[PDB]
Amino acid sequence: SGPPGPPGPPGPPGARGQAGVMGFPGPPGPPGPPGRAPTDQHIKQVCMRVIQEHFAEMAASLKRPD
Amino acid sequence: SGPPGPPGPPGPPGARGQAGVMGFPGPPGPPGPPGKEASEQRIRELCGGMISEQIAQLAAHLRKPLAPGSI
Amino acid sequence: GSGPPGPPGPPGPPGARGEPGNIGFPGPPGPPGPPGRDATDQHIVDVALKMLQEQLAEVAVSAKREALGAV
Repeated sequence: SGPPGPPGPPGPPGARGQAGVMGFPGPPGPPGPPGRAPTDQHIKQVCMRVIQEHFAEMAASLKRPD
Repeated sequence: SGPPGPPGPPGPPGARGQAGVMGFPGPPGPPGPPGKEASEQRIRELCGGMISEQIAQLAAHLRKPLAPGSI
Repeated sequence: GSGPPGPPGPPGPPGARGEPGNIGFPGPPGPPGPPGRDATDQHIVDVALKMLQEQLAEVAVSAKREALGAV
């Protein structure tokens, strides 16, 4: 005989969930800056160098009308 | 005596799992494109005159002067 | 008649398992690539030499045609 006892305590917390998935990797970086193109002044300077390194050749052809 | 009391209620849900870590960095980008070459036309524009002038100057040096130039 | 109330009941069952962890954030982009290669001087050199060859050849043509009166 007698009334049931008091209710038991709440149960223990459930198990912890699994770790989350790693994020996707990032995209590739942008392509680099373009290489440099010749300026007008740079073009002129190369032509000047070529001419100056070819005076002997120029002179050979300037005698040729003889 | 009376019987044991009823069971307690269920325990709370377990904690959420550890957060996923951040993704890897992406790779470096590729090299930029090559510099654009000057056109042959623009080279002829910039250098035609100096070639002509130096040719005429050398012809005078050699005492073989050319047909007269343009004014 | 009545005996005493029973003892306290047992603990309730364990709570539900927790959820999986939150999704990781995306990784950063990679760095920009290295600079592209600069245009080299060769294309300019090549055209300059062609112009020189052309203009020098024209000196001989002019001299010859001057003598002929066919310029």
